[PDB]
Amino acid sequence: QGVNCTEVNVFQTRAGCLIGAEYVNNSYECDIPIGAGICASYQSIIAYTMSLGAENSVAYSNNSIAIP
Amino acid sequence: TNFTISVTTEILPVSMTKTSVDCTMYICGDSTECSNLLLQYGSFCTQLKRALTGIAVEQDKNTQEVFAQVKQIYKTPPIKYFGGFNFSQILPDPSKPSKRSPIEDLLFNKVTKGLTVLPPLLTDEMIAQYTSALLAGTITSGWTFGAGPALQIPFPMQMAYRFNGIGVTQNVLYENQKLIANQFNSAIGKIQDSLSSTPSALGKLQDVVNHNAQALNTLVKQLSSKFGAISSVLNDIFSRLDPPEAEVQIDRLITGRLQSLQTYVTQQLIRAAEIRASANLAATKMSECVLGQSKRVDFCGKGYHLMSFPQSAPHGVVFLHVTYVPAQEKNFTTAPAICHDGKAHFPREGVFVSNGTHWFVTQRNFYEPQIITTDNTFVSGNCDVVIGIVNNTVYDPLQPELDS
Amino acid sequence: KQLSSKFGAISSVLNDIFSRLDPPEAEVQIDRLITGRLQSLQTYVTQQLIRAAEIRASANLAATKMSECVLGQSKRVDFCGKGYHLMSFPQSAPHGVVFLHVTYVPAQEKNFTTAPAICHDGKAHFPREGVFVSNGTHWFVTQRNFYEPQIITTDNTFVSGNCDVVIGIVNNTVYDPLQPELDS
Amino acid sequence: KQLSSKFGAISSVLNDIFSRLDPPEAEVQIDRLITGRLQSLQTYVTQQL
Ligand SMILES: *[C@@H]1O[C@H](CO)[C@@H](O[C@@H]2O[C@H](CO)[C@@H](O)[C@H](O)[C@H]2NC(C)=O)[C@H](O)[C@H]1NC(C)=O
Ligand SMILES: *[C@@H]1O[C@H](CO)[C@@H](O[C@@H]2O[C@H](CO)[C@@H](O)[C@H](O)[C@H]2NC(C)=O)[C@H](O)[C@H]1NC(C)=O
Ligand SMILES: *[C@@H]1O[C@H](CO)[C@@H](O[C@@H]2O[C@H](CO)[C@@H](O)[C@H](O)[C@H]2NC(C)=O)[C@H](O)[C@H]1NC(C)=O
Ligand SMILES: *[C@@H]1O[C@H](CO)[C@@H](O[C@@H]2O[C@H](CO)[C@@H](O)[C@H](O)[C@H]2NC(C)=O)[C@H](O)[C@H]1NC(C)=O
Ligand SMILES: *[C@@H]1O[C@H](CO)[C@@H](O[C@@H]2O[C@H](CO)[C@@H](O)[C@H](O)[C@H]2NC(C)=O)[C@H](O)[C@H]1NC(C)=O
Ligand SMILES: *[C@@H]1O[C@H](CO)[C@@H](O[C@@H]2O[C@H](CO)[C@@H](O)[C@H](O)[C@H]2NC(C)=O)[C@H](O)[C@H]1NC(C)=O
Ligand SMILES: *[C@@H]1O[C@H](CO)[C@@H](O)[C@H](O)[C@H]1NC(C)=O
Ligand SMILES: *[C@@H]1O[C@H](CO)[C@@H](O)[C@H](O)[C@H]1NC(C)=O
Ligand SMILES: *[C@@H]1O[C@H](CO)[C@@H](O)[C@H](O)[C@H]1NC(C)=O
Ligand SMILES: *[C@@H]1O[C@H](CO)[C@@H](O)[C@H](O)[C@H]1NC(C)=O
Repeated sequence: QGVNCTEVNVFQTRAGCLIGAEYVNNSYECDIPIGAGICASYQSIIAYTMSLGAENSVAYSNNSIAIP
Repeated sequence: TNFTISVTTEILPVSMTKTSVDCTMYICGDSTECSNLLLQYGSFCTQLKRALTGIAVEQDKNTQEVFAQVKQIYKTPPIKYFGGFNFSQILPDPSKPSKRSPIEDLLFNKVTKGLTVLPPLLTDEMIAQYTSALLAGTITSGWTFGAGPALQIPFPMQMAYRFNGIGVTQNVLYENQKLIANQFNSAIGKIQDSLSSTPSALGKLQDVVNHNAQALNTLVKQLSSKFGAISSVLNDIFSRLDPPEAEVQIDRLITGRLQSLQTYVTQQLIRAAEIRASANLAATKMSECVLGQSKRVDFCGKGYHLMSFPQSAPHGVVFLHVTYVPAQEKNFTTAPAICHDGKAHFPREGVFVSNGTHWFVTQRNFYEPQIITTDNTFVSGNCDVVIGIVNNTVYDPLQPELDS
Repeated sequence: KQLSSKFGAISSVLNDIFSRLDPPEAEVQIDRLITGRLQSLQTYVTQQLIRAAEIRASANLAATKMSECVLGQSKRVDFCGKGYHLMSFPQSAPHGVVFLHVTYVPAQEKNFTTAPAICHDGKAHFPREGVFVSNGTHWFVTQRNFYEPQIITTDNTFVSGNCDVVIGIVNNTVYDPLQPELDS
Repeated sequence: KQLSSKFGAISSVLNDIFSRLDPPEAEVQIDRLITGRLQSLQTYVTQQL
């Protein structure tokens, strides 16, 4: 953390550089925090961005109510 | 007889910048023999590392409890029309690179060596996205998404339900909907101008930042302090003083530095406990004032709370507590009961109101006189037991149906 | 483990130090050892004070929670559980407590056409406590939590003014329950 | 009690030490007693905060 691994599969983030992790464009949920929105999890090691949650944006209607 | 738009701002810090400094380089620097000497002194450095990791994880927990309260991410609709209200000041600006609201950008602009710092796990962009999602949830879906799945609700229905929560009917809302929207927009513009013209509005975050800066500067000065020794530099002592000698000098130096850093750690964890209590209060404010309508007195701001519009802030959170404050009162005649046909009549949901000639019924918060009938009143007891009862007739709507 | 450290002394054992070293400096070594143990104890008791304060704050919060939504029902939303809380049956725990909160969650939502009120006979019939819904050709009044359709009548709807100032109103008949008794 | 304590020094009053002891090791005794008074007072202010 705090430096770049070039002056020591390595991915460099704002917090620091992680050695041994492969960056994946898909975003999952991590259990171990790292920093700066970067998350890593076992299965070698996948590195991604922490998922904010499920995406659900219903269109606003001024004449329709979703009464259960 | 008239309604006045009211809104008050509140400031609540959430978390500070976590720090983690290795004890060996902090006290003894690069001296290997000093590290060997402190190896057998104790496990104090392990205690400091455990304490700082605990502070970091509890700050992260406080931040995710304050902000990440929803399992669903909501996006604003492309049509920015909800019956005439204005949402440009609260919605994020796509043109801005920070993807924040103009008020959020304004408050971000207002808020301004041997040590290492750690960036937060969640930056301001994700906090802004969380705030935008929860604003979209409380605008488009109301409080339905707070207690389950998101359910669509009209915005005028939302103001009607919020007004009925405090005891205001929807007829006055329908009569002056445009007036309500104009008053809300004027109040929003006025408080935006006030926040732009107040450099000390966000003084709590500035005070926290200044306290942290003063603490780190004081600890740096204490590191530079000699603590009653020959010099404050260990390397000069090693290159000048006898290697068998100066052991007591370096021991007193490292124990003075240890006392200074333990005072710093104690005051830092006590400040962390203070900010944990503040974050708990902010979490309660999010859970009660933000997600739903709270009937608690003097909890969601001054006056009768209607809705709150929280937004992302650096090292804290802001409160757009839009409330209701009545005004333009007038003197009216009061009677506890009406004596009609030898029986006492009481209002079911209002209070008897008169101008001196005719008796009517109105709510306790607004002046809406209505004809006293049988459906909106209930009859019990007699007239002689009660005190202050006056005489008036009660209109019966059933009679003209069979009068003809 | 703090008792098994030298604290700058030659050894962690005090009887050997007293027997070997001269008491003029053995007393200084003993004083250094006991004052180092004194700072160890003061750090431990300050940590104990912090932990006790945190435990007391958590206990006060739990006491407020059980006063609100255990003895009775709390009208606050999401105070002690996600969703609409109904009842709770807390259980005991060693040096702690667990709150078993039971909540209410709606399900099976359905779209319904709605209107702010009903414009009938030149007047607006606002609902007293419900909301008007439509299934495509007929209008019904329901609550804000459950789908309970009902015919719009005069008892459950109140009229305050006409039906021209309002926006988005629709036209529908209002059935007066008093009429059929004298209709015959 | 803390300010009346000797804290392992010779006397609790600096005047007697200054007027009796030689300038060597008198500053050592003074430093020891005042730093005992310090650690007592930082502990004290921690309980009051
Ligand atoms: C309550 O007070 C406000 C403030 O004076 C009134 O709003 C004014 O309304 C008049 C005409 O209705 C306008 O010409 C003014 O420009 C309005 N002023 C503002 C600041 O909005 C409002 O009408 C009053 N309410 C009632 C029921 O009379
Ligand atoms: C909502 O309020 C904003 C802020 O006043 C309005 O934006 C203004 O629009 C006018 C033209 O209609 C411009 O002359 C101003 O320069 C705009 N101000 C700012 C700060 O951008 C906006 O029109 C209002 N309505 C909607 C639907 O957004
Ligand atoms: C008290 O208020 C009532 C309700 O408005 C007044 O009654 C009406 O007053 C207007 C003009 O003031 C008349 O045109 C109506 O015919 C009145 N209606 C009835 C049923 O009487 C009443 O005049 C007011 N009294 C005073 C002293 O101001
Ligand atoms: C309100 O009306 C009642 C009757 O409708 C009044 O009661 C009468 O009071 C007078 C003198 O006080 C008696 O002589 C009558 O016998 C009473 N009538 C009945 C039916 O009991 C009552 O006084 C009126 N209230 C006021 C304040 O004048
Ligand atoms: C809306 O609900 C009403 C009330 O149930 C429906 O009216 C009845 O519909 C059933 C079958 O759907 C018929 O058997 C009845 O004869 C209808 N009642 C009357 C008085 O004719 C109505 O059909 C529903 N509309 C839609 C589009 O679902
Ligand atoms: C509900 O009924 C009213 C009453 O007929 C309708 O109002 C009429 O609207 C037409 C269209 O402009 C006018 O020519 C009439 O003069 C209006 N009548 C009155 C008494 O004002 C209204 O349009 C109807 N609304 C709907 C949605 O059907
Ligand atoms: C990454 O390495 C480059 C050198 O190629 C350096 O310029 C840059 O500052 C490093 N990144 C960080 C965050 O230090
Ligand atoms: C009612 O009348 C009294 C007597 O003059 C006056 O002091 C008071 O301000 C009036 N209140 C209102 C609301 O007009
Ligand atoms: C209501 O209709 C809208 C638009 O078709 C749709 O997005 C939404 O899922 C519907 N809701 C229900 C409960 O059917
Ligand atoms: C709902 O909103 C749309 C566009 O914002 C508008 O055209 C429509 O008239 C609104 N519905 C009512 C009942 O006013």
